[PDB]
Amino acid sequence: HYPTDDIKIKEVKELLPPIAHLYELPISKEASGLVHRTRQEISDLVHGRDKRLLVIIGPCSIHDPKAALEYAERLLKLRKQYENELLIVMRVYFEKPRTTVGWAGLINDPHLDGTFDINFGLRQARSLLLSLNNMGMPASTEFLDMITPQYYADLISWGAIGARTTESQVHRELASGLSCPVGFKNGTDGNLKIAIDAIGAASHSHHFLSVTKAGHSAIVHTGGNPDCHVILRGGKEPNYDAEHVSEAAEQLRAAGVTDKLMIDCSHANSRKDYTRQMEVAQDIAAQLEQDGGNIMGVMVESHLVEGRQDKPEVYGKSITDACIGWGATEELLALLAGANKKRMAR
Amino acid sequence: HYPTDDIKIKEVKELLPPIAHLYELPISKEASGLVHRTRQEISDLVHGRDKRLLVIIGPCSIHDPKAALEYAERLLKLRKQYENELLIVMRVYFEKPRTTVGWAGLINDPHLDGTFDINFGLRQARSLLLSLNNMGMPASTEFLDMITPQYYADLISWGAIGARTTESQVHRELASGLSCPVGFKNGTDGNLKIAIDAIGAASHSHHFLSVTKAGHSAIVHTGGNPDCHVILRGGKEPNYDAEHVSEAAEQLRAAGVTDKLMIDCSHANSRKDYTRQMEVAQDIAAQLEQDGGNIMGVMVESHLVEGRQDKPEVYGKSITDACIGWGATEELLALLAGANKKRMAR
Amino acid sequence: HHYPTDDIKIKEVKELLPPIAHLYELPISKEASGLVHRTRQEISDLVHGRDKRLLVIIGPCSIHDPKAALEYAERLLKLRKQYENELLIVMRVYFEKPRTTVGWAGLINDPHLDGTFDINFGLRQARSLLLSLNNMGMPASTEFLDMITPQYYADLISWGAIGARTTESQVHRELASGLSCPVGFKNGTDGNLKIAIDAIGAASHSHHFLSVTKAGHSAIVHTGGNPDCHVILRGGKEPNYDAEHVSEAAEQLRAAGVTDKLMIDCSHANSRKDYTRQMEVAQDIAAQLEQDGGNIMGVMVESHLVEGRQDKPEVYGKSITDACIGWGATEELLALLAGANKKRMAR
Amino acid sequence: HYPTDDIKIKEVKELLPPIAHLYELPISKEASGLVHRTRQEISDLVHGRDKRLLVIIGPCSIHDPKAALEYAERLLKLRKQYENELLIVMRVYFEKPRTTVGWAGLINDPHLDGTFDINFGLRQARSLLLSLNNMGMPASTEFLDMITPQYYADLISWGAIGARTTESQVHRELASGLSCPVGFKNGTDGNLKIAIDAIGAASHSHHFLSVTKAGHSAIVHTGGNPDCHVILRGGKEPNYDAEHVSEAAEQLRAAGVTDKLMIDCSHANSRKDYTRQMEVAQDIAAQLEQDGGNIMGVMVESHLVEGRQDKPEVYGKSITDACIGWGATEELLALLAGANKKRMAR
Ligand SMILES: N[C@@H](Cc1ccccc1)C(=O)O
Ligand SMILES: N[C@@H](Cc1ccccc1)C(=O)O
Ligand SMILES: N[C@@H](Cc1ccccc1)C(=O)O
Ligand SMILES: N[C@@H](Cc1ccccc1)C(=O)O
Ligand SMILES: [Cl-]
Ligand SMILES: [Cl-]
Ligand SMILES: [Cl-]
Ligand SMILES: [Mn+2]
Ligand SMILES: [Mn+2]
Ligand SMILES: [Mn+2]
Ligand SMILES: [Mn+2]
Repeated sequence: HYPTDDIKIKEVKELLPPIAHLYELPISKEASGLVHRTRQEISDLVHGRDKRLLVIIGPCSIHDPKAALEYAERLLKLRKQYENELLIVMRVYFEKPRTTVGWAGLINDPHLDGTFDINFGLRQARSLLLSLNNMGMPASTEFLDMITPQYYADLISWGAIGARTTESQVHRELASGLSCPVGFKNGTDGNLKIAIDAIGAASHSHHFLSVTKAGHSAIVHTGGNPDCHVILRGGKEPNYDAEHVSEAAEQLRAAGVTDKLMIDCSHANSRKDYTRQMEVAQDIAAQLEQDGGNIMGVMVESHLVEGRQDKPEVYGKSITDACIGWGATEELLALLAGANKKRMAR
Repeated sequence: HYPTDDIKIKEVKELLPPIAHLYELPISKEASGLVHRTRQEISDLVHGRDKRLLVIIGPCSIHDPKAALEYAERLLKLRKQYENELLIVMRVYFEKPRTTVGWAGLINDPHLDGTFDINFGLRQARSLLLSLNNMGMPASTEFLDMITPQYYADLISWGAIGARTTESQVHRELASGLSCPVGFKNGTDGNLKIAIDAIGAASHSHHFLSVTKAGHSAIVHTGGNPDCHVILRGGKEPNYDAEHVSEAAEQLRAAGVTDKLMIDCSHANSRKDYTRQMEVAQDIAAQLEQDGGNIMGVMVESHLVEGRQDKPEVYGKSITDACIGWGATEELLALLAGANKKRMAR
Repeated sequence: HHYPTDDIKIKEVKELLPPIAHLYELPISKEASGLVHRTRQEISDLVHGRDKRLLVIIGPCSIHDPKAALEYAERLLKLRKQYENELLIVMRVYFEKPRTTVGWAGLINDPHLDGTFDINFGLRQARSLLLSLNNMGMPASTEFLDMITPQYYADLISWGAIGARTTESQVHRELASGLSCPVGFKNGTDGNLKIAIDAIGAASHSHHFLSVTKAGHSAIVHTGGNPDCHVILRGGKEPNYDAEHVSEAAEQLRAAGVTDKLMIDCSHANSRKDYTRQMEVAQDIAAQLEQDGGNIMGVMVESHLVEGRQDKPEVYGKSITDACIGWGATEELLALLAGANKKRMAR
Repeated sequence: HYPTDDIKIKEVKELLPPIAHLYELPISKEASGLVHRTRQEISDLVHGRDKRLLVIIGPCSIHDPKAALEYAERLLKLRKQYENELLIVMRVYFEKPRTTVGWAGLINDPHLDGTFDINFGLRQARSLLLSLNNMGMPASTEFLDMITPQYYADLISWGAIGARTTESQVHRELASGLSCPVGFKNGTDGNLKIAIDAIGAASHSHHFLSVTKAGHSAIVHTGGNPDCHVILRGGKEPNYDAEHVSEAAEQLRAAGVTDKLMIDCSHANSRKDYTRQMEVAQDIAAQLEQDGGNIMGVMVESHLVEGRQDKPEVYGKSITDACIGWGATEELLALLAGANKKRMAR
């Protein structure tokens, strides 16, 4: 009898089911209110019912809950100060996808040492998200697979599907059943069609495989997600300017989906240079002042301390993509608030 | 207390676990032998140790197990006839990914009527795959998600990751733990870099989330898959010709991965016209006759009857992509066997 | 230096297929469902004195061969019909007999009779037999020895037992309080009736106990109570089947405020462990029914195709646990009881 | 279709699996050492290698973890003081079995209000047991079913099977795979044969049904438990005296099993008068001074405050069987330590 099963598998270990984490860390009344309200506020921006600017802002990746919470406390002050112009939500992404081998993020490898203590990672991720919502700071994340959402999607006010997965049938099927609004990034080399197609597909009912809250293999039947939109993040060339926004809007209208979109100030739009995020933001600010009718949001990579480092040595500094520091964040947010204040006069 | 969980979910239904199907349909001694041997024979092609041509050939999708088994019976005679020149493996794909709403395939919706009887669909797919191996025909399939392989990957001799998922981090993590060799298709518009990158990534150990054979949420730690290769399937223009093969081989060598590749005669290489598959095969044959050192395999969409139909009215005729019929299949295989006989004799 | 403290004396823990895997392959039919539902109600009617037919739980000590069980049931079915106005005949379908010294663990635990313990196959085979019996028109009965097996096949059971060794057990009484079927509690090994009277009372109330869901996951079960429990007299140090003993049991049952209708086992300790004495017990019960017998609602008999017992399964239709009466004796015993109860019912 | 399934069931609710509790409350290195060594120490008493007296002492039932921990802190001082004569282990029983309807114990109904919050119950039981072991106090309990051991038996140094279940085949099968030594109580009316038979059965390998640590329906194959003994707890008349011990010992030797036994001072030996436990203990002390070679242990129902109460009003006072209070406990342990010192000196 020749072996055919699990030939290239080192180990398959049981995980605690979602319901174990939900039992220890139930969503509170106040967190559930914030999540509910923020999802609705964001849908209003997606569909042009309100003209505040969504701002998804925070670290490239979370590697230290302490720093994240300090960041959120500073950010909360500005979320409140600018609440008539901006809808500020913290970027709480646990991993950056990789081609070359490297750190698998705070959920998969919380101890930053290759031990892959995923039960601890998921618990810590849920704990941080609950703490954020409890302090008044809504959270956003990218969903990389079809199982992690069951552990903490209830605490997420906006979700992303990344460039590497926007075209994936199963990730679009996932998006169609996510409780939050969902942004789809354009493709790595700039392809907008995959994102426009994703919004259309995610609006419909689908089935996909995942687990129950009790941790058992399941088929999920979704209702469709009416609150999806594109995220422009460059690729071919940066696509943040008025010309590119106009062309994307045209193509969105041709497909019969929302022509309100988000612009990422970082990644391929900054050309991996954190010092250009302000320049992109300045360009968007000028669009918002002149007209900017198709913009509903921006994304910004921001941390306590600017730049990046290979090892987690400096407190509050990214170990993935380089981020603007806190002082520059204050400036960038003041810029956008002032420009959108003007746009809202119309 | 505001609701925040499963807001856009119609139903979450626990499935029978893999162990239930494996009890009803254990892999036989004969089927285990065939799978084990075929996986090794393919590894030998991927790594240039044998110069037979792998031929992945069969329906675009399986919608009728009766027709599939009939097809396999005919194909088996040619698998045997050409065993010194070609390694013939049946294409056994249960679904074609969609953008616009349509049939979800024989696993998800086996009754072709929107009932989504997935417990029946998984049973039936396993049964067909066991029957195929038991008759002496190895099987191949595309893995669209991270859970289905637990139900039947033990019966699969060669696996594919399609154009829409080659770039996906989690689908590369999956491939790194698949027991079979894996082909990665180039991107929808022709992007080969994603597939080259994929082979590299898939050769390493990774972690991803799935279920145990008992159906429980799990973390999977893989060993890496040394037997991955790219599949040329066209883009904006076809990419089957010697010039494209030569450049792909140089890029594969530049990345330090295998420079032996597979060419799809169908999909974008046929410009979506089943009558052009033979012309692609004729070009491949000329390449093999002249040199063709970088070719290890071909893919062909073939069925009992040529063409396609919207409803399953005609027996043995595709309801997804149009396929060549049985007579043409005999001719195309004869063509490839003859050309490769000459390549092998050098 | 973590010292080991978990599973120190465990050779292996293996996953079982969940109940729902067996239910998927072998769903209860519409016919079987009807028979189970009506037979349970018919038995309730006997327990509560609303009908004077005699329940007869009859068949092998233990099932070790499905073929012989189905042949047995075909023969018995003819008599179930013939005597339907006097007797309510249900086949005894017990897969195991409990042991103190090591021996065969029964057809569910060790279906292949060779210590391989292929329990997935054993449970499937048990469910298949029970479904086949109900489909042919023969209702089935069984003894429940643990709190998990009922999820696999209790839906096919018309009458359940809790044995002498478990009647006093808190958890087995909790189980009984949630079983869909009527339940008989055997008196204790040495004759103790009090534990069975107490069990009927306890089992009538709502309880909670641990088990598994149909999907096979650890679970707490909250029951509604079982109003259809009764005692089973099966002897002790002395047999307890005679009129004096039945009259005493009924006084104690009424004193406790629970049903004073009971079942009498013709086998085991009432037969003094001798299969050739079952008829004597049945003849004493016949005489009670003719004279009065108002407190008897049923009897239990160990019966097979072929009389006696054997130490290896060589003779087709012959017990490998307790010796049983053969088929010809089974015809005689049932004829005897039907005649006697016809007279009781006419009064 | 007539209904036949779960006719008389109000609800079936899935529990958190053992792995969830094990994650929150892993056994510590120190606790694992205490458990491991205490089990071996008790095995030594069972097999007559050591002549210390095992003392299983504590509340009839635990209804308040705070009182239990306070009790343990006081008892630990005496465990240490008398460690050369007595092996003191705390009685940590969560439930007393009932015939008439009443409180189902701290695991099944921790809130003492009929809410049956068993997930909270199991967590709290495990938490108390871990705390006890961590402070240096080993714990003992009675196992009433075949599932609860999966949640906390790793923390138990000695286990009991009670009078109502000693004869049960499945409870004997359970005992045959318990990691701790096990005492079997004589039957309600005094029957010793069921406990002698239980020791023999439990020494052998058995199979029984339960759940895996992940909570899945399982078959358990045991190795046999060589460390079982009887517990004399009275019958129609008490059975603690020299004459009864002598007779039980003769029957044990006749059966070929250990003739070292435990005597319960409470229950049907005190005839449910807590003030008689000291009288039983005095008789046992006299046996130990004179010969007492078959006695390996005693059991005593003891709490902070003597007596019992129907509602949990007074702190540290039983709501199940009446117990001796702390002062009487000090006296009883001093008495037994002195008497066994003389026994061991022979
Ligand atoms: N629980 C997710 C939806 C989901 C269900 C099941 C699997 C995966 C995702 C949400 O509320 O957004
Ligand atoms: N069982 C798969 C590998 C796998 C394990 C677990 C989850 C998914 C896939 C194979 O043998 O190829
Ligand atoms: N399913 C059983 C009741 C039961 C439920 C859960 C566990 C055990 C028993 C019946 O119908 O009789
Ligand atoms: N885990 C138990 C043994 C056991 C295993 C499985 C089920 C029940 C009990 C122990 O270590 O004592
Ligand atoms: Cl669920
Ligand atoms: Cl009880
Ligand atoms: Cl259930
Ligand atoms: Mn980034
Ligand atoms: Mn196709
Ligand atoms: Mn018997
Ligand atoms: Mn007590």
